[PDB]
Amino acid sequence: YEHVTVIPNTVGVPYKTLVNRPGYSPMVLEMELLSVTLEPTLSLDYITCEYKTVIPSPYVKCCGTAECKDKNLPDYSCKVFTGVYPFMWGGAYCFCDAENTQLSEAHVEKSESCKTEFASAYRAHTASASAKLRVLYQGNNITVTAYANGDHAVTVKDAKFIVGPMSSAWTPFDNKIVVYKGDVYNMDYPPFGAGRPGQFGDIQSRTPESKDVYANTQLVLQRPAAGTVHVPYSQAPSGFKYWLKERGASLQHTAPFGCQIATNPVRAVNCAVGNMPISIDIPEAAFTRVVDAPSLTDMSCEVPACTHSSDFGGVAVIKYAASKKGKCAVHSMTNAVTIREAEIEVEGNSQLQISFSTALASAEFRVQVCSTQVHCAAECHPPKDHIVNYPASHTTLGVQDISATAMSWVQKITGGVGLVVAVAALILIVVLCVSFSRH
Amino acid sequence: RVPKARNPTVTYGKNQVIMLLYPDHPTLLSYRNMGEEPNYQEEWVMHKKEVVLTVPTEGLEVTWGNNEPYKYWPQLSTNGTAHGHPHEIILYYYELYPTMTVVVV
Ligand SMILES: *[C@H]1O[C@H](CO[C@H]2O[C@@H](C)[C@@H](O)[C@@H](O)[C@@H]2O)[C@@H](O[C@@H]2O[C@H](CO)[C@@H](O[C@H]3O[C@H](CO)[C@@H](O)[C@H](O)[C@@H]3O)[C@H](O)[C@H]2NC(C)=O)[C@H](O)[C@H]1NC(C)=O
Ligand SMILES: CC(C)CCC[C@@H](C)[C@H]1CC[C@H]2[C@@H]3CC=C4C[C@@H](O)CC[C@]4(C)[C@H]3CC[C@]12C
Repeated sequence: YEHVTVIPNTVGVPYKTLVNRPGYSPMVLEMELLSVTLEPTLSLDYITCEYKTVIPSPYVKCCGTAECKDKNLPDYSCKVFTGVYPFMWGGAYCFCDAENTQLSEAHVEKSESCKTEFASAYRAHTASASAKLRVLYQGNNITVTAYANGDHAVTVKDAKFIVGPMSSAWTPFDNKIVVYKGDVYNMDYPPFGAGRPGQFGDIQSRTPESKDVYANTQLVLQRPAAGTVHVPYSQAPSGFKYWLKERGASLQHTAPFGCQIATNPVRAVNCAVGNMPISIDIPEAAFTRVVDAPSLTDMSCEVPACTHSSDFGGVAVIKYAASKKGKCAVHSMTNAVTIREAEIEVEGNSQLQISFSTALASAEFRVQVCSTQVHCAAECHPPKDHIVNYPASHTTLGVQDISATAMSWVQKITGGVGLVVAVAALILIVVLCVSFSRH
Repeated sequence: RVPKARNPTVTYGKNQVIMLLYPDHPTLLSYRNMGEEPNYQEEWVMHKKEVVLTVPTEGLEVTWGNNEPYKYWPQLSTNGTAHGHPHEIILYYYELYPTMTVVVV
């Protein structure tokens, strides 16, 4: 038997579905999503980390002129200053003050710390959505794991479970993301080789181990203080350090739909978006013929109390006369009222007790047991508390149709006005008829 | 090793959560809606403070310092009541669904 249903992607919420196979006893299955994971495919663009500035000892040449050659280092500069007359602790650097020049050079290299402290810039594509599903089958708890793409079906206890495709392609991750550790951010990082000083990406490499390094630190060599050999320079501070201090909130705290964010690998967890189609192949062994199933008569329902607390605050008791001892399946005939129990046991002449949850101020519903439906209704009271730490077990009350009972005031007023119109209409019609006939 | 802020004193009102924070040192307080529009907000607290948060239908998630997050949802509570007199009924529905109530009436 092929059974196809659709449930909301909300995690931690059970759903009840009815299996209808004519000639057999109705069966009720319970399904709950325990975890939903959206794992995006990533492609690394580049690594951003801290840089170090390397300054070799300056070459001081007096009574002559110093010179240098261009280098192919990631960010290199060389300059010669004239009129320099440096001193050492023991006196003047050299004999003559004539034609004195100082040769200064500097370059940028990636820090050794980039091995462990870095941010990775990734491009994101699509996600291989998958989920962990709990199913209550013939009273047994079966847990299955599968991809939410309508494929890679898994069979457990001879039941074949197919999940997806997802009703939504929503993801908290945009096309460009940056990962530092456990924190993922949505950021429009610059193109490789197009980094700017004082900003994220000022120093870049394709991989942590790569010798191919791009840098733009705007390093400028400056003239040394007179009497000294120090090499002054103007350089922008690392954009990595600035970014770390100005990161702001990560997606773990800012993402919509209550998404949980985790790394290694990067993934979105338990996003409350859309719904998930589920298809189950049910073995014939799970179906009992109506001739073999028990049958119930003389059924009636009463409600000791009802509170719409959003946590099964309603209770109902159903009296029954059973033809024989056995089990039956219980299902609500309305979407306004959810019944906690999937199945009950019946024996002889007795009563069963079930709990229910509804948004209704006035509960009016039918309960289906083994093909012997009973109408049940009662007034429900509001909760005393305002706030809870759990989601409602029931669904919404959103129709004008579900206004409470003792609404006859609406019918009486509407009927009263409608009657006035009907009478006035008759009076005019009669006069028009008389006027028409007269000439 | 990092510290964990003291559990706040919490009381409840209609669609409202009120917390009293008792930090020893500056901590970060932040929260988001669990619906489509998270409306993320955050602040630093350097002293005892009373914080009042509004809870949306979709539910509110609140995280303080290094503590595990708290989640809150509203219940359909009223000061009015269903059944009874017509004016008690209008108040009941107004308090739960004020937008619709004004439109239907
Ligand atoms: C399996 O079927 C049901 C449901 O499966 C549940 O198993 C428990 C252990 C959890 O893993 C839960 O996530 C899962 O949905 C089993 O009935 C469950 O027994 C629970 C025992 O802990 C119980 O949950 C709560 O109920 C008690 C009493 O009211 C309450 O004090 C606690 O809140 C408690 O956690 C509940 O009866 C029911 N699960 C829920 C959450 O409704 C059943 O035991 C298993 N049947 C078998 C053996 O196949
Ligand atoms: C004396 C007479 C006028 C009492 C009438 C009470 C009516 C006007 C009130 C009481 C309960 C109210 C309803 C409560 C629930 C909903 C669902 C919501 O999604 C839309 C508004 C709607 C449909 C409300 C409409 C107005 C309502 C029906």
